[PDB]
Amino acid sequence: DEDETTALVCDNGSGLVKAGFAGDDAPRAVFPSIVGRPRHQGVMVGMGQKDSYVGDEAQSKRGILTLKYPIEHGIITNWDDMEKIWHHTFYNELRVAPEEHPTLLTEAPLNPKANREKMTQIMFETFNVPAMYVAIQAVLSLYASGRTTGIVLDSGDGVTHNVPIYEGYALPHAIMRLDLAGRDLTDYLMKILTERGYSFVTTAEREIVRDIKEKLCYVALDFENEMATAASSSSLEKSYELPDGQVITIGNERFRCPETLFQPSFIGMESAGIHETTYNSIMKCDIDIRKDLYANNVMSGGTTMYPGIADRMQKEITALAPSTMKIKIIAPPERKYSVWIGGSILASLSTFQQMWITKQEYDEAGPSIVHRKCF
Amino acid sequence: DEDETTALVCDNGSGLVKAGFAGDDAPRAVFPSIVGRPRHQGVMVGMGQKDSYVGDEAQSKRGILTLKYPIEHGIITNWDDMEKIWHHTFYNELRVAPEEHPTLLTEAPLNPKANREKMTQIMFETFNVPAMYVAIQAVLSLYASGRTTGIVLDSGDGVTHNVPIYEGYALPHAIMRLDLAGRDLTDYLMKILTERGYSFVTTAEREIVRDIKEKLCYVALDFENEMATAASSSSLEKSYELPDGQVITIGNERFRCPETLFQPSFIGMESAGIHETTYNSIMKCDIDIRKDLYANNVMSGGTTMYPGIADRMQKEITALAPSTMKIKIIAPPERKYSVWIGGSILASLSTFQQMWITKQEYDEAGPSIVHRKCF
Amino acid sequence: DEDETTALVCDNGSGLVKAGFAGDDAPRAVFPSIVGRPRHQGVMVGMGQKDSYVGDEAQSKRGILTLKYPIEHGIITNWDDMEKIWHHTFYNELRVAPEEHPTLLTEAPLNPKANREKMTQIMFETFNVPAMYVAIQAVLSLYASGRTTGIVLDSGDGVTHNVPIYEGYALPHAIMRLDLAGRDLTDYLMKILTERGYSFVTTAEREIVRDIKEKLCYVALDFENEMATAASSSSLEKSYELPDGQVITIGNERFRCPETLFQPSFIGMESAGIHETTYNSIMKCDIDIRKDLYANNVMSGGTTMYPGIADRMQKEITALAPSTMKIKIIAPPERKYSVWIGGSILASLSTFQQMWITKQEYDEAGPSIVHRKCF
Amino acid sequence: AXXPAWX
Ligand SMILES: Nc1ncnc2c1ncn2[C@@H]1O[C@H](COP(=O)(O)OP(=O)(O)O)[C@@H](O)[C@H]1O
Ligand SMILES: Nc1ncnc2c1ncn2[C@@H]1O[C@H](COP(=O)(O)OP(=O)(O)O)[C@@H](O)[C@H]1O
Ligand SMILES: Nc1ncnc2c1ncn2[C@@H]1O[C@H](COP(=O)(O)OP(=O)(O)O)[C@@H](O)[C@H]1O
Ligand SMILES: [Mg+2]
Ligand SMILES: [Mg+2]
Ligand SMILES: [Mg+2]
Repeated sequence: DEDETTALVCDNGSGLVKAGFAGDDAPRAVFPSIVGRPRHQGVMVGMGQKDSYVGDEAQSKRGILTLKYPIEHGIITNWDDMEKIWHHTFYNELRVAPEEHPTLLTEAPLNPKANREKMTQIMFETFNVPAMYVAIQAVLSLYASGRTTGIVLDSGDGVTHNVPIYEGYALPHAIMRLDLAGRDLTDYLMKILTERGYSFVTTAEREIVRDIKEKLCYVALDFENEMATAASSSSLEKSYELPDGQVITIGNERFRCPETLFQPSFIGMESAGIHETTYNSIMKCDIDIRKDLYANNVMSGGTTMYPGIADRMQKEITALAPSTMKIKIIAPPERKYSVWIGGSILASLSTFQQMWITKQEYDEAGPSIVHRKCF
Repeated sequence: DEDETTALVCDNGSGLVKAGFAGDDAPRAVFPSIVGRPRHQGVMVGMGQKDSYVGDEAQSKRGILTLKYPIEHGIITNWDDMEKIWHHTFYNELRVAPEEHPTLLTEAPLNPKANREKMTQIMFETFNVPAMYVAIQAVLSLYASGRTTGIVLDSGDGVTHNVPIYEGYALPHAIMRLDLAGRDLTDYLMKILTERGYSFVTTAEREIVRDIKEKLCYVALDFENEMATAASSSSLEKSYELPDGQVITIGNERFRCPETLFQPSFIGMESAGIHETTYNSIMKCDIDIRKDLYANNVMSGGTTMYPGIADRMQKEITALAPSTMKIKIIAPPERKYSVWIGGSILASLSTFQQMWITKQEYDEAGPSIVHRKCF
Repeated sequence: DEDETTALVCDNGSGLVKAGFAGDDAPRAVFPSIVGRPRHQGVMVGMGQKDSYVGDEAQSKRGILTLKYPIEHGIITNWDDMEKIWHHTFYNELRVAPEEHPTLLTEAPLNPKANREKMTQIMFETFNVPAMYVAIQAVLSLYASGRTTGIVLDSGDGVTHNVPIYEGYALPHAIMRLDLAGRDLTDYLMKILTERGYSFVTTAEREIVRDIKEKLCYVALDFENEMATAASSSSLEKSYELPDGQVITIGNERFRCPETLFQPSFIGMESAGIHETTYNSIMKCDIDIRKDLYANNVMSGGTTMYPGIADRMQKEITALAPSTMKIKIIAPPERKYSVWIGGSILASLSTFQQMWITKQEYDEAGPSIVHRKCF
Repeated sequence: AXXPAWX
């Protein structure tokens, strides 16, 4: 097993569990944050066929399951299913006892504090961790950059952040939160695939559409001329073989899916877009911070592996920011993992080991200790 | 280090520390007399991030600090912060031990005597200087001129002086003090910049406005025709690029800022102006002194590097003084430093080395020794 | 209609239009200063459905509109939308022709002068008013008090003032301006409601949060013991039924919202607070003014109908002011309207009818006439 | 008295 007391870094954003140990390059366990459950009856007698499938096994059996994400927009909705996800995380995937390891959880800013509080209650009461710490996810995404100055966009499966930090000091009044992320892009892609002719409605078919979004989507630097480019010829069409047979061929849907991220009116969501929430987070900072946020604009979570989103990102922030400013969009190709990687850095720091919310301090101050020790 | 017992000449007027050694051309250390302090929380763990930034480092980090001047109108208000300023002065900037060097401090006339007395108590009790001497700042500004006859205007960041001296003898009944100086001009410029459209309210933005005042202001020899000159055309407008982006364009504010110095009604301060306090200091002197004060009207501190203030100064004192008098405004371009330079002259004089308030005379007579040895 | 030439008193602070006639108790028209605009497509053919909704109609349709305030921190940002607001003000709500009536506009001190100048240009060029006059809003708030001596705090939706006046003479060097007001409190309440669990992000949901702030907030005389009082029991919790269904229950957010007004660090704004800007405005006045400002401390605009803000206000100014001073916070329950009411007094004065900026004097001196006739 | 800074 693990012969030491190495800290656990568990990172469930809203749609993908990535967990592992501190002082480590990559997360050891990366699996979908789903719990599946059979929706019709078992007939082969003597089969096993447990009435819950968590993680990657659920996508192995998703044709006979109703898949259900226990965490939506960064908020944990099903608590017993999230306990299934954590139980599978420690005991099956990462294959370790939580009693021996301090654990580092992550969440978004501007979240309900009962998420953080009940997450601490489940970590100490159910899994009996010795220490525990919730961490703001974009902050850790700046720990992976090796920077102490920068504004961080990450955009996981349920939430996007823009946390600005200058010289180690965060600017929590200048913080942002938009609930437009990759599951919303998956749903919008599923809608416009219904526009082309392909009907995906099941949760398993939603997982197929999510795969189409990951394999086969880019961001379109200039959306109008890319739109007319797809309207002119079929040079942007691309085929995807569905599981078990039929192939599909998608055109302008390839780049209309993450244009919703730059233009949230497509999914009917009144917002300013990703590029304007970055600029508005920078303009909420003080005057002497802003060029150090322009040159350090870290873009480091999931849903940013769309090809060209750093080009669209710089190309649009440059249009908002004044001239003679140096707009550098940092898009480090190890992102989708850098919230975990910065979790690994922070949990492996030696200054940090008196910042763990420990037991006998949880037992002393109840579950509200998180609002005086964590942030 | 320093292989001798050279005297320290430390000169904090109210807004800029300029310190160094005696027998020296220029002050070795010139830095802002500010102490900064973080106003929101530290988030990057393992950073250092001390909870006090003194001097130039505070302007390096002023976007996340609340800057605070420990000395206001020549009066030290925060004593622990002034001890931070002195501690940084000797041990970080000038990088020397105060135990080895007699120190020469400066202050204004007509100051509270607890400023001078507590400054002596902090120099002997805290820094353990062997000798110490407070000095009237405009007197030293006449030591830099190489003159022993003249009336001295200096106008630092918090106070302006007009000390008249004839044949080595000061006229302390004819002395003056106005509390209108460059920080008041910075605040008034910040107000009329709010009149044009640019809102500066933070202490860091106050430091930006102070920079606009230094780079981009002159004094307007004839204020009414300069005022109508700016009202006629845009030939007096000038642009200033703010830190991190946006450029501004100032017009009549370029010369309405130091017209407050010649006309204190703009900042709502009942006074006679700079040009009339000089003439009133001369008329308080005796009849046989005045033409030697007219021809030796030294104008030698900070806030006098406005272009044309010697032209406005001579042009207005000539209108007050009788005809067939020779009005010579001495404006030696080494001013903003000549209070320090005359401190260097006075501390390097050989007649002066029995005028130091020494320890074992401080210990004998308490801290009130300054009111029998200094002046 | 109106059979006379009664002057119009239009008062848009930044968030609420209150307009009417001079010589009148209450404003005739009070409606939100919003202009709404449909953000998705019209489908019922033959509907009307104009592509702009101004005023109260916009809050009748805010579920399908993006509401937008044309005036932010007392500065008019959208000029065509403010012309929609004025056009709706005269022709729909107040239902009168501007050609027949002199109009009295209000703004804050320390505003951009292009706001005042373009407001005069829009009043004469577009609406063809015979006369026009901009007025400092807290001054008019002292006209409603029946006093000619006092310091005035008002705190509308975008700006707070502290204009001190003694014996009819204002002290414009002792004037103040803080850009912390009720829309900032609405945004901060919306943030800490996201902390409890309720997500409000749309402009219509911002209007719901503003309603929660108006119905269900007080100021907490002692913030620490009120904070621990809410932490002890649920006797401070109070429920609010949202539009269309779900009820919410707010606790310490009920008094943490206007504590930002007394402590601007909550919204990350470096300032001294309301209680210290009053005391600093009094200390900038002369020595023989101050007890007549202490006994006449008028507190008379919007965002002052928090219960107990006069108790917190007196309780904190008494701690700043010296003892044996009589601190009287005047909080006349007709405030939120007293800027309009004092506008009605001033426009109905007989001495005032040669102080109107009239046309043929606008046409003679351009739009800069406001900076010689108004103030 | 006075001032700020002065008494
Ligand atoms: N290569 C890719 N291109 C585009 N989107 C991706 C890619 N890989 C993952 N995603 C999207 O990113 C989201 C997961 O991002 P991540 O931050 O790892 O999730 P979590 O928020 O659970 O940590 C999923 O919605 C997925 O659809
Ligand atoms: N070139 C310049 N033009 C106008 N004002 C200046 C210039 N340089 C410095 N000042 C002003 O002079 C003041 C500092 O003068 P100085 O006498 O050095 O201050 P101190 O009183 O700290 O000695 C500051 O307020 C600064 O704004
Ligand atoms: N009863 C109340 N309690 C607290 N705040 C209020 C109340 N009524 C109005 N407000 C706030 O006052 C602001 C409007 O005040 P007012 O002076 O009318 O604004 P304006 O600047 O538009 O004149 C709005 O932000 C509103 O939220
Ligand atoms: Mg993530
Ligand atoms: Mg000086
Ligand atoms: Mg108002």
